[PDB]
Amino acid sequence: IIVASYTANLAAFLVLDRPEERITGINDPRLRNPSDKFIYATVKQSSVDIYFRRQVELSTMYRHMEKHNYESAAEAIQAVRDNKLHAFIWDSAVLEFEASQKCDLVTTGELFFRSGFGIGMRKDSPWKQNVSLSILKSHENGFMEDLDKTWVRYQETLTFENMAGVFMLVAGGIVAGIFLIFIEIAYK
Amino acid sequence: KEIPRLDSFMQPFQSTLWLLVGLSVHVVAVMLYLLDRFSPLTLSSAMWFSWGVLLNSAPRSFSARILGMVWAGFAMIIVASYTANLAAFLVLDRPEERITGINDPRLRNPSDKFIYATVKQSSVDI
Amino acid sequence: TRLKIVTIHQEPFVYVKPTMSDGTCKEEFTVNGDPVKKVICTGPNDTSPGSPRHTVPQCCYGFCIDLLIKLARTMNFTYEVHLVADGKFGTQERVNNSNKKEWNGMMGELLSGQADMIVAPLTINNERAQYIEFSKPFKYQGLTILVK
Amino acid sequence: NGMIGEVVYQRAVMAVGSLTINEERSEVVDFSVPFVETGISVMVSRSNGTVSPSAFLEPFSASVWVMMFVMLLIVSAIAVFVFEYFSFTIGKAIWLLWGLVFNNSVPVQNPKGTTSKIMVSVWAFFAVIFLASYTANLAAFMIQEEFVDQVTGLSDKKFQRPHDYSPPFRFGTVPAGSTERNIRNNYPYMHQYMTRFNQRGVEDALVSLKTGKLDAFIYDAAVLNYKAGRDEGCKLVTIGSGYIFATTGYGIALQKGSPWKRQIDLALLQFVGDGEMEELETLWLTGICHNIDNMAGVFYMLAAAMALSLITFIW
Ligand SMILES: *[C@@H]1O[C@H](CO)[C@@H](O[C@@H]2O[C@H](CO)[C@@H](O)[C@H](O)[C@H]2NC(C)=O)[C@H](O)[C@H]1NC(C)=O
Ligand SMILES: *[C@@H]1O[C@H](CO)[C@@H](O)[C@H](O)[C@H]1NC(C)=O
Ligand SMILES: *[C@@H]1O[C@H](CO)[C@@H](O)[C@H](O)[C@H]1NC(C)=O
Ligand SMILES: *[C@@H]1O[C@H](CO)[C@@H](O)[C@H](O)[C@H]1NC(C)=O
Repeated sequence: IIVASYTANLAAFLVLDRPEERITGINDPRLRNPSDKFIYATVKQSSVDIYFRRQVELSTMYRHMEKHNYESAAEAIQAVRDNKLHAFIWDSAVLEFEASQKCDLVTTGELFFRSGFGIGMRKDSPWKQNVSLSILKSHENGFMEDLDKTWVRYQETLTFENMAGVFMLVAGGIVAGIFLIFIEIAYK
Repeated sequence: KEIPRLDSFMQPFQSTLWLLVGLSVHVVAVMLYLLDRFSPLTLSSAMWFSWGVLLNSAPRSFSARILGMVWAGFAMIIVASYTANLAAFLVLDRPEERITGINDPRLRNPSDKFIYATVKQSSVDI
Repeated sequence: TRLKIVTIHQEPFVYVKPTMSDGTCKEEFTVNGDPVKKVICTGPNDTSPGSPRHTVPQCCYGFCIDLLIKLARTMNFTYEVHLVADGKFGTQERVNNSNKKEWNGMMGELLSGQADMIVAPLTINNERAQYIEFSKPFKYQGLTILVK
Repeated sequence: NGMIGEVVYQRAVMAVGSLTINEERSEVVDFSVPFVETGISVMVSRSNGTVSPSAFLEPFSASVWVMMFVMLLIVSAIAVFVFEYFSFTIGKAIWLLWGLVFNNSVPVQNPKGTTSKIMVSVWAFFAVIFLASYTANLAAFMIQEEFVDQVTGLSDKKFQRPHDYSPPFRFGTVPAGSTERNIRNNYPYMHQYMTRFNQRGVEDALVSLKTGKLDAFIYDAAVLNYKAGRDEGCKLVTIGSGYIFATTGYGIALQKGSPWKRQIDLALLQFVGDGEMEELETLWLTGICHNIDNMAGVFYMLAAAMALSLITFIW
């Protein structure tokens, strides 16, 4: 009964306590009243900064991230790589490629502000209409598709955590038991 | 949502694997007796030892011990997996069997199954 | 024919590698044998605290470079790939003449005539489209939170 | 015909209702900005995802397995040393050892080797604890909710010819639509396979998916997502989110030269960039729809073990 309780308890340790440890709901006002450990930043002079300044409830996040303005997003990559950050608003597929690079950088599930990325253009130009037609010609075929197959689609809970210290301690106990066997053979 | 309580032991569960184990241990006994006749109360003892391997609680097996150890390890890992998925069946059997609040999109276009009503001429109806 | 293409260092889209021997690009391959089609761009090290002034022609590649290669394959034109001076998008920040907010960055270099086309996945918003025309969005991409 | 016949022939001003965006409609008139990310997708019947793997050794014990056999051979060699120190444990220590691992009623011998008894006791405690950990790891493998797909591409191997696969599948669209023009702009052979499997309407194909008289249905992305969020029993769920598709959107086509167009585009930008479009998406979508026996592969390994025992049996 004791060792069955032990087996079921070892089953019970890996039962999913702490499913998610942050406040990843974007409408949760814990980010509206943050703490010292909530280091969330933005790139300086970003479009997301204009999107936040456009509304009326983004005041505290703006006041926090204006104390945390970054030149490049690679600065944010290095900061959350060194665990200086705690959250960063960024485009989805770029963070997906970074999660394919390094598995510690994990996105969240709430997809907000489904935006569109185009090409910066001038005003009315003959090199705008055929350009948009060539963009649509890229849309109709699988050109963005196989360019996502090149690197975007290309990525780059087992018995392995609970074995290493177990292997070392059991091997040490085996060697110590063999030494005690040498002692007991020397006794007789 | 109150569903009363066989927990899918043999009759709700699919009944192929017990016949598969029976035919498999039959083939085991056939190849053990081909090993017995082509040896490089014995028959009933080898049958009862073939049951005793599965019994989970030994004749001359000079090359048959490999057969016995593979069959025994397979039998214990199969019954361990069966313990695992029966506990998995009885623990994680909590589906969504309610409305989940007033903001249910599934009751915006209901049918004759989700039968909901109210008191005639109530203030909640107003 | 002369199209001064400006860009910012985008980490998955604009890979900026120094030249191998003298202004040259290494013919590296992808994961399926397709060779990487780089281009000659003009980039500095960093901003003004990083490097004082050191801008060299290096090899820019990634996604939008091959997209512009597909454009030049489609339409009959030439181009000129260069980088952006700062490391910012370019917003309507104040100028020191009695608090008058103007534009800078990629928009400040495009409206000055120094740039011709900003091939960059910029977030299309209201006020930037109020002043200049945009293209149709090639990328359909949202926003999310990166955690550890 | 339709709204294109009403706007291009100038009998109507614009179509404020939703509209797909493709090549020739952009050629005849100018759309608005794409206000919603609505590509195309395929509704399928059911993934039939059951939590049972075909293999149980290599996805579970790969790096542990080598050290387990190394320590097994070390303990067996020590038992050989003890049996040769002071009545069948010359080479038969391995069967005794791995039979006392499981304790499946294996009568072996009465051990008088005290060192052998101590090593059997330590290895038996070790066997109990890694058996407990392996049951816990089977529970942990059950903990995640996964689903096995079958068609993972627009260039799928099923799409060549369904004679290769033992179940013949089925897929069709509605006539006189832009979906057929997009498929004909992709593959004529796909239209050749789809023409024999034509059907009437969207909800008719939905009922065909409910009753099981349809396998695949090519349509737009977000409308199928809205129909899947209201699916009874949570069965009709698409695979992916338009990742292997053209990934178009929805726009408002106006006449080429309309002065209202810039105001409409800036109003759409204003509606998107304040959460009001997000409020409309909350009002008109749903996302509550979140995410038993696959045996006989180890029986193929069992048959391979039978073949190897027959190889060793002849000599
Ligand atoms: C960043 O800019 C610095 C400064 O211009 C460059 O440093 C020079 O590098 C060359 C080659 O090693 C040296 O001969 C010079 O003496 C360096 N100058 C100074 C003042 O440090 C550097 O090359 C640039 N970074 C890169 C690698 O592009
Ligand atoms: C578009 O197409 C051709 C080739 O690019 C060019 O000669 C023509 O002047 C262009 N006209 C428009 C509509 O921009
Ligand atoms: C591109 O333009 C030049 C201008 O002289 C013309 O002569 C040539 O035929 C064109 N070539 C292509 C590839 O269209
Ligand atoms: C420029 O603006 C700054 C803002 O602080 C202010 O000092 C002054 O009005 C202007 N010029 C100088 C002297 O910096």
